Amino acid sequence: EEAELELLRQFDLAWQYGPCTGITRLQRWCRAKQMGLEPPPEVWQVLKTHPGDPRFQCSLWHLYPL
Amino acid sequence: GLLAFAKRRNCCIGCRTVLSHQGAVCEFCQPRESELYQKEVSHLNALEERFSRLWTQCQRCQGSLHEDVICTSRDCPIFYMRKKVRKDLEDQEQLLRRFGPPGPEAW
Amino acid sequence: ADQLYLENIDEFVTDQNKIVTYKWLSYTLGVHVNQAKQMLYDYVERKRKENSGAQLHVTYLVSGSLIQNGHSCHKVAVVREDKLEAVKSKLAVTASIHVYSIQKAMLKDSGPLFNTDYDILKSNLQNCSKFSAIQCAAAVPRA
Amino acid sequence: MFSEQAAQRAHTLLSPPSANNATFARVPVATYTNSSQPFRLGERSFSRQYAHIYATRLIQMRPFLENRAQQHWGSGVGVKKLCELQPEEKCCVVGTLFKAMPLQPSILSKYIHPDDELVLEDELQRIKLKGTIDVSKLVTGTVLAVFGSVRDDGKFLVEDYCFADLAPQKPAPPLDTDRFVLLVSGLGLGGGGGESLLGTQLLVDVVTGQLGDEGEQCSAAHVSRVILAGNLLSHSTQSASVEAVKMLDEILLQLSASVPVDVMPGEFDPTNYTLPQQPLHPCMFPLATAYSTLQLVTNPYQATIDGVRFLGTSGQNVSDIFRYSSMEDHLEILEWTLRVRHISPTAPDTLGCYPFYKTDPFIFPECPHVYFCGNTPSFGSKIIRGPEDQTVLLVTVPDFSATQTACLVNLRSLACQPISFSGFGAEDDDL
Ligand code: SF4
Ligand SMILES: [Zn+2]
Repeated sequence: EEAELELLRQFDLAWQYGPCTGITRLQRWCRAKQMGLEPPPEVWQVLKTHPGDPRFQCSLWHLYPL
Repeated sequence: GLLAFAKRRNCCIGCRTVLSHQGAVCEFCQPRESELYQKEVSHLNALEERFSRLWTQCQRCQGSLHEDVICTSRDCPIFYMRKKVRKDLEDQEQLLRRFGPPGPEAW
Repeated sequence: ADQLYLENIDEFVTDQNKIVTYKWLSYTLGVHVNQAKQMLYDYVERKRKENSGAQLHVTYLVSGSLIQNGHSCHKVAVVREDKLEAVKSKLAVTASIHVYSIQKAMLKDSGPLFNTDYDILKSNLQNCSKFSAIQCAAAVPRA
Repeated sequence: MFSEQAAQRAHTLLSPPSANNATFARVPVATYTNSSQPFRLGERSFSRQYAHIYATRLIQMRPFLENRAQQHWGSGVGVKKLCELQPEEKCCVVGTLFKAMPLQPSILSKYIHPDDELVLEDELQRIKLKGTIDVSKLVTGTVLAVFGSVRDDGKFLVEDYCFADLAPQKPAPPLDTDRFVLLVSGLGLGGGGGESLLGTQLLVDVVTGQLGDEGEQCSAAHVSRVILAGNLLSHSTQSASVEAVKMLDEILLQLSASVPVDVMPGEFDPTNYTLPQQPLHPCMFPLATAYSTLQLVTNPYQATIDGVRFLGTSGQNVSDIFRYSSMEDHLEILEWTLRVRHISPTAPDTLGCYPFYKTDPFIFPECPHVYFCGNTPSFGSKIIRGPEDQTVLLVTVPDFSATQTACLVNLRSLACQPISFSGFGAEDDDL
C-alpha cells in the first residue's frame, strides 16, 4: 500500500489500453486482454488480493460529475 | 437522514393504488394494458433521442472523438443538462421492466 | 342442386340490392373458393344467355407476366367489364382469369369492394384457412 | 422463375361447377437459425460516454487496412503513426475521418455545403487534408488508409487512399426444388389511401391461397417465408396509434394462419430509438400470439434461411448517409456501405446508438449472401463481385404505400422479381 496506489494510477492513464472513465478497472483490464494489446500481470495481482474496496476497484475520477 | 430508511412501495400505473406484489397494472385496470404500455414507450423513445444529441456535442466542443470529456464549465448549459437525462433514462428504463421482457436472450 | 344457388344468388343480387364477391358467397353458402367462382360464372352465363339486357354488371381479375423495361414483373389487376381485352393484349403471358364480382347499379371506384370483404371477415374470425387451397401443418393454436 | 411456372398447367375457372377442386400443401421450412444475438440487448446500462466505441473501432479495423495497403502499394511499406512524421517524406497513415461541416444543426433535403473540410484523426491528434480526394462523397466515421507527405503549413497532401473491403464468404449448398421468399416494407396502416387497402387485401389474398387458378395456387404454395421490414404504422403527427395496433393484429392473424412471418420495428414503431432496436412487446397483439408461426425480431436482422444467409435493416443507415453526402442512388449507397466494411459508419455522430464498450458490432465479420435495405422509394436489384470468390445480391425493397410493390427472391437461382398490385380506380375512358 502507497506503492500499489500509484501502479493503478499509472495503469489508468496509459493511452494504449483505452479511454476509460466510465467503467470499472478490471473490466478494462479484461477488455485489453481479449484484444491482447499487452496488459501487464501486476495490475491483475493487486485486484485479487483485495476485496471490493472502492479505492482499488474504481477509476480515478469515479467521483467528479463528468 | 430519514430518507435512507425507504420502503419503496410499488404503485399501479393506471390509477395510483399502492398494493402488494410487483406487477405494473391494477386488477380493476387490466383490460386496458396494451394502451398503458403504448403510453410511456413514446416517452422512453424521446428520452433516448435527448441523451444522444447532448453527449456527442461535448465531443465536438472538446475537439477529440477518441478521449474522455472533462469540462465542468458552470457557465455552459451543456453541463448539468447532460447530468439529469442519465437519471431520467435510469428511471424510465426501470419502469418498463415492470412489464416482462419481449423475448428470451440466452438462445 | 343448380336451382338452389341460382335462386339464392337471384335473391341476393336483384332483391336485397347487395354486392356479392366470391368470398362473401363462399362464407354464406359454406363453399370452396374456386367452386364459388365457378358458381358466379354459371349464374352470369345463364342470365346473360337468357335475356342479354339485364341490370347486371361484372368485374373480373386478370393476372400474368409483363416486361416494362427489360425486367420481368408480374402484374395482377381487378378490372371492369369494358377494358378486359386491351389489358389482356398488353400482357405477355397469361396466368389467371376468373370472376370477382357482380352488381346491380354501377359504382364509381373500388371503394365498397373492400368494405364487403372486411365486414364479412369481421364476424367470421376463427376461420380464414377453412376454405383455403393451401393447408399448412405447423400453424395450429399452441401459445 | 415464378410467373413462368404459373402458366404451366390447364385453366379450369371459366367453367360451371365441378365435383372436386384441387388443394395443396405449404412447403416445409426444415432449416432455420437466428444468429442476431449481438443485437439483442439483455442488460442495457446507460451512463457511459461515446469514446469507448471509436477506440475499439480503430483497434479492430487497423490490421485489415495495414494488410490491404501492403498489397495495394507494395511491401516496401512506410506505415507510420501520425506523430512520427518528418516533413516531406512518403508514408501511409491509417486513421478515422471527421468531416467538419457547417449547416449541421447543433442543440442551441440535403445538408452538404460547398465548403467543408476533412480531418484525419487518430487517438492522440488530428491533421487537415487536401489534395486528390473527394470532399462530398465521404462522411464522418469511415476508417481508411492514405498515402502522402506532411507539407510546410502543417497540412497533408494526399495521392491515393484505400478502404477496408469485403470480408470472407463460405459457399452455400445448392438446392433441389426452388423455394421463394417474399419481402414487403412500409404498409403505412394509419393513413395513406384506400387503394393501399385493396392492395394489401390482394397481396394477403394471393399469398394465403384464396386468389387465382391452380397455377397461382401452386406457385404461391412454394413461397416458404414472409419478411415484413419496418415502418408498419406510418404516422402523420405524434403530438391514432391505439386503433392501428388492432388492425395490425388482425393482419398478422390472417398471415399467421398459413405462412411463417417475421416482423421488424421501423422508424415509427413502438420501440426504442437507438440502433439495435429490441423486439416488439407481445402485449399489443392478443389475437396473433395464438400461433407459433409469428415471430417478432428487431432492426439489424440476421438469419440463415435454408442455407442462404440474410442480413438487413429497415433503411435507417442508408437514408442517414443520404442526408450528409452527395450520392443519390440508394443501391449505390448500399454497395458503398458494403465496401467500407461497416453497416452504419455515421454512428454515433448523426444517428444514435447505444454506448457499447466491449466491441463495436456493426463491423461485418463475414460476408452475407443476400443483403437488403428497407423503405427505399423505388425497386432495384444488382449482383456484385468481390476480389476473391465473393458474390453478393443487393436488393432495395420498395415502399408499399406509394408503389404497391413487393419482391420475390428465388433461393436456388438467386434472382429477384417484382410483384405489383393495382385494382381499378375511378377510371372512365369516355371523358
Ligand atoms: S458541458 Fe457544455 S461547455 Fe462543456 S464540453 Fe459540453 S458542451 Fe462544451
Ligand atoms: Zn389500477
